Amino acid sequence: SALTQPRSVSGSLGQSVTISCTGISSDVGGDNYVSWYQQHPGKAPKLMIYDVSKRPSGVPDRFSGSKSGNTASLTISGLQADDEADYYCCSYALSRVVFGGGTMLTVLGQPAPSVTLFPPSSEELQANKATLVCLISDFYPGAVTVAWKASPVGVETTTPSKQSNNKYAASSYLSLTPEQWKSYSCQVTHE
Amino acid sequence: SALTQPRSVSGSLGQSVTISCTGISSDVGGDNYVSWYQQHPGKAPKLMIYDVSKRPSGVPDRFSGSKSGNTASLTISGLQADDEADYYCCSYALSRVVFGGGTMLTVLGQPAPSVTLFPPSSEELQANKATLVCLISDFYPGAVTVAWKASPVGVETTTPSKQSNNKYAASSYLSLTPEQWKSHYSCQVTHE
Amino acid sequence: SALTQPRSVSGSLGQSVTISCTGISSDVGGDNYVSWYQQHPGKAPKLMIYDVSKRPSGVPDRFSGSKSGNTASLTISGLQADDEADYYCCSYALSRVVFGGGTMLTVLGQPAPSVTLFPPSSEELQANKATLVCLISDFYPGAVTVAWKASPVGVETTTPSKQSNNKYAASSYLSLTPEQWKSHYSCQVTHE
Amino acid sequence: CYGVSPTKLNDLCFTNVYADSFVIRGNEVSQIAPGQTGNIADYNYKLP
Amino acid sequence: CYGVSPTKLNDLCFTNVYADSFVIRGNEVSQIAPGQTGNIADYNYKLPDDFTGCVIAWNSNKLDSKPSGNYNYLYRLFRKSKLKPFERDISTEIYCNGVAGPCYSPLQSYGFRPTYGVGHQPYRVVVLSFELLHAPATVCGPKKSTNLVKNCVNFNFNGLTGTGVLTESNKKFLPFQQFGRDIADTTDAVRDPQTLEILDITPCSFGGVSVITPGTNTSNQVAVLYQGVNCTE
Amino acid sequence: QMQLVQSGAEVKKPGESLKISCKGSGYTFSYYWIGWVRQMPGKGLEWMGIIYPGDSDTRYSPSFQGQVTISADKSISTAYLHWSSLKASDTAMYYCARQGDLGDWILLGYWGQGTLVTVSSASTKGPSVFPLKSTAALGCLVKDYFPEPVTVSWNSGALTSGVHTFPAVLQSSGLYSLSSVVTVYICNVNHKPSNTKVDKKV
Amino acid sequence: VQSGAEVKKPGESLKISCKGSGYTFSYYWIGWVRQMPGKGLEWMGIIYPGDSDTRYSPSFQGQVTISADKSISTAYLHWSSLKASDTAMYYCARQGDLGDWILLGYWGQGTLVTVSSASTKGPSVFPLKSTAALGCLVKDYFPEPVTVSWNSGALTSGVHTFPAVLQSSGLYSLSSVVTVYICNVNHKPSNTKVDKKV
Amino acid sequence: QMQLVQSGAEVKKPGESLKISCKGSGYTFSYYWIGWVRQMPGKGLEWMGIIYPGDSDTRYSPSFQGQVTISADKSISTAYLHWSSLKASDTAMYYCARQGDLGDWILLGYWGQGTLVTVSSASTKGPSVFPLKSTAALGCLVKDYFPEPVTVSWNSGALTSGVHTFPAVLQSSGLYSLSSVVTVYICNVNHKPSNTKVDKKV
Repeated sequence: SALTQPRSVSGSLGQSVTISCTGISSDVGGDNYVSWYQQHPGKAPKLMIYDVSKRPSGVPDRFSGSKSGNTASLTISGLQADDEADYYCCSYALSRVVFGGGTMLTVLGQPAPSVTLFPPSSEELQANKATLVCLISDFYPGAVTVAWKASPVGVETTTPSKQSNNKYAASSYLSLTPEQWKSYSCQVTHE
Repeated sequence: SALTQPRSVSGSLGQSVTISCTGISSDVGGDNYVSWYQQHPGKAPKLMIYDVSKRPSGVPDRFSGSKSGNTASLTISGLQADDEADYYCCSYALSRVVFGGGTMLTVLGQPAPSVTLFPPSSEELQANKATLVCLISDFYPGAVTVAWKASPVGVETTTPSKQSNNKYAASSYLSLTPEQWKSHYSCQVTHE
Repeated sequence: SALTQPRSVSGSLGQSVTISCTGISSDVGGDNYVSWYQQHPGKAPKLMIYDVSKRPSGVPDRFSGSKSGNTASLTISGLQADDEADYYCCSYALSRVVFGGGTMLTVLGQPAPSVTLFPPSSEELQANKATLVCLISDFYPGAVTVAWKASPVGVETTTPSKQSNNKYAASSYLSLTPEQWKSHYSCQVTHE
Repeated sequence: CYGVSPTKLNDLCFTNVYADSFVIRGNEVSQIAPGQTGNIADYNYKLP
Repeated sequence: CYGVSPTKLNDLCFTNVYADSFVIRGNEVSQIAPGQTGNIADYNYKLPDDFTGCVIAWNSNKLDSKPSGNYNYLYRLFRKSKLKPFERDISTEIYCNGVAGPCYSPLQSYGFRPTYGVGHQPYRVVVLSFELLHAPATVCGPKKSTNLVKNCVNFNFNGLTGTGVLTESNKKFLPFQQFGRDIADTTDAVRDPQTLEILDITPCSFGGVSVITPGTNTSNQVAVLYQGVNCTE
Repeated sequence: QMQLVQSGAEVKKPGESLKISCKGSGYTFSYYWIGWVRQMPGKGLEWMGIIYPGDSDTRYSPSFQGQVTISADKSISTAYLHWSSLKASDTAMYYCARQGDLGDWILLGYWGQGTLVTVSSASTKGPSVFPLKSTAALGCLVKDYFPEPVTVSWNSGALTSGVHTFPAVLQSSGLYSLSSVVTVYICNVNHKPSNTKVDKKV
Repeated sequence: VQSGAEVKKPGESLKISCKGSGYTFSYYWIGWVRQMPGKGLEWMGIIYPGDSDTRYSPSFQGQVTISADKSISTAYLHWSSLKASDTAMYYCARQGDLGDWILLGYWGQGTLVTVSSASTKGPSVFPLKSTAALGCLVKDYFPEPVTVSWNSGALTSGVHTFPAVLQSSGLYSLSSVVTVYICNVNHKPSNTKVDKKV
Repeated sequence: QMQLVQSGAEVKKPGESLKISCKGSGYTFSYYWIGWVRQMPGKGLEWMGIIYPGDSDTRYSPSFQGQVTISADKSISTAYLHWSSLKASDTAMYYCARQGDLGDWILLGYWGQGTLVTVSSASTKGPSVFPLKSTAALGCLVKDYFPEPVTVSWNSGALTSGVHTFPAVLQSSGLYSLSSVVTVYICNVNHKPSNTKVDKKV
């Protein structure tokens, strides 16, 4: 058997969430072989919920679970900022550990991104490089468009970012040549 | 069962001493489950006498034991100054370790206590305190009396000392106010 | 039983040598319990040939073995200058390994030694000593005559030498008195 | 195996086989057997 | 357990139980049984053919073994003749002249070391010799005693179970005699452990049952004949 | 308190068969199980197997029967993994787990810090650092580097307050680029898996 | 060498240790024996380097557990829900090739665990006609294990330290002499060091 | 890769019962047999016995049943030898070997560094160094030293090119002597049995 979980979930702060995960087996000895793990993006996983009839030490009391047939549910009341992490269900009835598909809890809440400019150094100009960097951060939504205006303008950027201070960031590198730079303004687009 | 040992013994330099040990049990397999341990005051214990039918390694030949029924004895000869230590007999016939009530080995021999007086410092007088300390040391007998004269005068004292120089030491700390101290002291020491 | 091996063998550069060793036993389960080991003079032994039906990892393909009754043969092709080392046969059929008498593999090839003289220092002369050292090197044979001229002249020397750079060297220490050293010398060297 | 052989077992039939499962102490393995007595064989699980 | 059950042991009595204690080598645990042969059996400790009891033995490598060599355990290897069952030999004679060197010392030592695996590890053996017979029982199990009733109930005298009636006997049982036996090899009288009175053991009333009945095609009424038993019984 | 630590992150080529280990301390590492997990980030996690350091007992997942073996050393209380014929499908994150006194033997009690392993044949190209109205803040740029894990520091770690590091941006040509700024200075970049240290001053 | 004894309250699960040498921690029994101030030795239990067939004393079946470390040959002890009467000098002993398995051939150093709840009040130093000898006084300190040195231990001969005297208010006071100078006082429970010059 | 190392060379007198050790790492030491090989100067090899680190199933050679015992510390994966009643017939080289993944349990896969145990009675006589028209090279002479393992260096080993050392020559009086020259300077001689370093300048 294989565990099933949605690819992505979302929930506003203060409300409860019930993550579903099917595929639970049963053997001689019980059927409560269900545990949950919390793995933050870019961090080590932590044991938060195991043996839902009981609770571990140090885990807040806002986490709970219940069993209903072959389907379990993880009830987390009062979603906070530190609750934005991945949750995985585990089944260990057949002396083997099986992980689910993973559910990324994208929390939502109340949020003008900062616009800055940084010109390249002379070491890049001497090497026929005119990489212009337009740094944009301090934006709550996970969507941001960065470009340049000559005509709509190589250029690469990353929309998502790691969570370290409950905020998102972005950056772009207008990898052009000084011959084309001498012959521009950063374009900012946000919801 | 509990092993019974004398609380304190009185030996002598060059003489011998026999420490008693009763209450030793026995099981099927033997009756020589008797071992003694040497523990110096404030130091680490060392195995001294075990299997009295044999002789341990490194232990001087002036230590031996004997067995008589359920009562054992530790024969120690050539008592010296460094021989002052605690001794305990052990019984392990029933795979259980038991110890005695504690033994203190004291030796006699040829023994004037040092009497010194120190006035309180200025830091004590500034803090509205006046502590009169009378130090007593360099006395072999265990007889000492501390007293001051004001008419006779909180005050605490400790007669026993720590085994560091094989000599006894006692001190008393008389705590009085500086106003009453400046209005008048001497230390009176009684020794054999 | 005891393994038999020739003490010294003679070879040449680019030729082949077949080391012989008898006295190998056998038990139930197989008879190929034969292995060879190589140990350079002054170095740790290294496993070169074991289970002659196969070859170890990292060992060059020029090493191979074979079995014929109770006699084993170690075939080495292309004897180079760095192949001068000892070889031993091992039999582990009776769960007890045994080693032969040792086979010192020597090679021959095309070879005027360098003769130098060094007088002793003043620290030896002041201590009523005089050590005349004659250094001989750059000679291919493992034997050389060391002497001095006064008429030709305790004194000790070593005929063999370790293979540090695929060559041989020699040294001697003529211990005499400073008076006899200042009374006259010349080192007498004779090569085969 | 009581009444059946351990090796000659894949060539027989059964009506309904029930696989029990329980963990006991090491010194209690001599008590899980027909006709045996003890604390377990009289209070927890007994074989006819 | 020879003659007794390992589990059905707390409900019986014994005359005098002796626990033989000795430690032997691991691989040498083969002759501890009635009627065995070998060096250990015929030299150090032999069991009779009529042995009754449990030969308890377990591994003691962590207690009776030392890495420096635990030579405090010895064993007799040479002897003039075979050893009789339940016999001890502590003599240190050399089995010639006064000392050994040519005759050798029959008291060798075991190489008890934790390095040696199974086979050479020391094993403690406790031979619980049991003797259950007509002798007066001095040691029994933790079972409690019940009230004594006389004149058809089940009885249990020192583990001897049965069914019968009890009656005041006029026999002359001796102080060392506890059980009685008739011609039919059955227990006819037994001495109570608590009181020194003697009570006879007689089976309850019984008898043949002969049914007197006519043909089935005639009637269904039958008659019962208790042969050998009076109507008043 | 009980402690657990893995080995450092490394990048190897297919066929090197690295030996990433796991160091345990603070308790008797003989009576507690220990294991590892690894899987592509786009597929979640996958259990590899566990080993009991007390005696001979090993259990592996059906998906890791002959792909990887697990071993442990009870003496120094250090586990040791071993791979064979590493392929391109082995670029996954390796996390360790132990039994723990919280659940059963199969339940994972604690976790390590992680060990990133990436399979690549780019010969471990060395990184390059290039510096950048505001003056005020400064920053540096690292480009022309194939491996993803790159550590950037300012004055060898002398400045910690006001220092921020942005995630790397993968260009269309197949190279990454990240930006590191500091609130106000030599920006030191030392690639630990390749022992390549490049210094640059704004 | 053993670790120090920090002042702990009943219920904090403290830990003691001891370092031994001169043997192989493979098949030699090893245990711990405590000694309360004013009484004799009390054997608790022993542990085996292999299978930990621990045999605890009947008075120590559920009071103390053995958690000795085998990888470093350093013994350790674990406690849970301690009491005030647990203050004792724990001695680490091993089997040794001298006697049987239960016989103790060698012993450790011993550390006296101190249990108190007086908030670990900081000490105080005060100075003091013979000149010829000098001394210093230490007062207003509750913990007993307080040591006094002279010039950070530069002078060893002619230096003596007298035992502390228990005051009526629960505190102590210590006196020291030196043959003749800065006297240094170190307080381990509070990690406070006070210097004074006569 | 798997590595193996032994203890330093020792020189004792008959009757001291010296002890040697051997430490290995990089593999499961408790699953490979380990033993020692005796090598007398000028004769073939001799095998004493082996030991399994898991359980010390020591199997000694019939010629070494009451001359030396073999032990191993499973807690640290370190072997320990103990020679009882040392005599003059114990001045042989001791090489250790392991099982390895090459042959069977008795086949010696790898070897150690070796430890020299030389029986002597000169009470570890201290060494002495003496220095030496043709200028061109300089050299130093070490005389009046009984122990054999004595090395000569130049400027604490800072100069390696043109440095050569000749084997020691044993005199009839019972003392060795070796010559060390350097192509052109302070010559440093270290004595291992006495831990004394003598400095000399030509």
